[PDB]
Amino acid sequence: TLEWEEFLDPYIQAVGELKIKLRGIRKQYRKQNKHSPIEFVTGRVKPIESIKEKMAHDLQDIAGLRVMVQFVDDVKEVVDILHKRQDMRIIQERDYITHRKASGYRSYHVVVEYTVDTINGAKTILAEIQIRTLAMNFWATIEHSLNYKYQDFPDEIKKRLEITARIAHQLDEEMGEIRDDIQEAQALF
Amino acid sequence: MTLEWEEFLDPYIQAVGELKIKLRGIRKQYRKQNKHSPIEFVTGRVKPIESIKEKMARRGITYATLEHDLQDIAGLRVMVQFVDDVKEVVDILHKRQDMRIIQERDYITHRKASGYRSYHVVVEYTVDTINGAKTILAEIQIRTLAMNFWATIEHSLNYKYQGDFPDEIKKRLEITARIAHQLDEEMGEIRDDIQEAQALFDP
Ligand SMILES: [Cl-]
Repeated sequence: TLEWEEFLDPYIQAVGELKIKLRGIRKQYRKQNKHSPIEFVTGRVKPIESIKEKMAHDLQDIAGLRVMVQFVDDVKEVVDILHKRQDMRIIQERDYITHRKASGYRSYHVVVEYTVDTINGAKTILAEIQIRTLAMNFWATIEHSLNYKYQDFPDEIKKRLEITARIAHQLDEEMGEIRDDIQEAQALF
Repeated sequence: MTLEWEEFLDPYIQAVGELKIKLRGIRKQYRKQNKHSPIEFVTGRVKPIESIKEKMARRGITYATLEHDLQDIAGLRVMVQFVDDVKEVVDILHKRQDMRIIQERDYITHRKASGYRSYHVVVEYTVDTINGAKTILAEIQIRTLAMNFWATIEHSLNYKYQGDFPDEIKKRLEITARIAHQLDEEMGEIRDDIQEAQALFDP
């Protein structure tokens, strides 16, 4: 409706601004000839339907951003950059990378207050920035679509999704190790 | 166009990019609320290095004070329908918490001798940068289309003639400055009627 359109305006504006802003971190690393910790960024406003069920703001993810990085070690590099930012205040961090969810989902969550300027004045909202690897984004994107297309998965499907997440993670670890073993195979001998 | 010039200008390129999008989002916000936007067009530029160097030579600015003394390395142009819309845009800027308005210059009320009309708002704007927050000066000018048409043309001619216009060109600059003011004054006379009509339907 129009009432929901009005309530979500500031979250829609914030996702827009934060996408541009987080994408510009990457451009800043490349322009100064350095590895960008950030590969790409996406975001959306929670669809009306998903919001409605989940309430008894402290609904943290109405505005959601997804920051993809190549390696697990890049995650902390991005969290530090977010700490140095003057346009947001970090309210909450959750390390679901070191400690995964039961489904297999892995991600680092940073919840921020973000203020948006409107013609009706400043509006401060919460936004959730999810940092994850390419491998975790591969898994989460597919898991998310299969879910949205289903409804709750049979147990056997849920297990198979868990297994593919487990292997996607071993892949991140191994790619982390290849990167290390390259630079080590130059740095120490 | 060196490495040190590139490192210096980046925050300004970044700031112009953000401010263009933010100024256009104002226009978009009005329209989303089914209101007509005072702002029609938004433009911006980072001053070219050789214009920066010129302005340093002519004002006595050194490299050390450059970021403090030169107000319009980042420059934005906001085009409005009516002279009386200028104050409405200025109001929206004062309301913003992402900038601090440090100086305003009213060359509409205090029109220059040449015929130049514009309104300048100089702001402090902070950009977030992988090397940390960086505060810059940006200059937002607010103009009608007729003010913009005359000014951009006078500026171009003035790059060539620097105050010394051929008699023919000056005569024309002066009549067009009068005609352009008159365009805005005549239209201003029925601004209330036009705006009332605009509130009825925005395509
Ligand atoms: Cl535009």
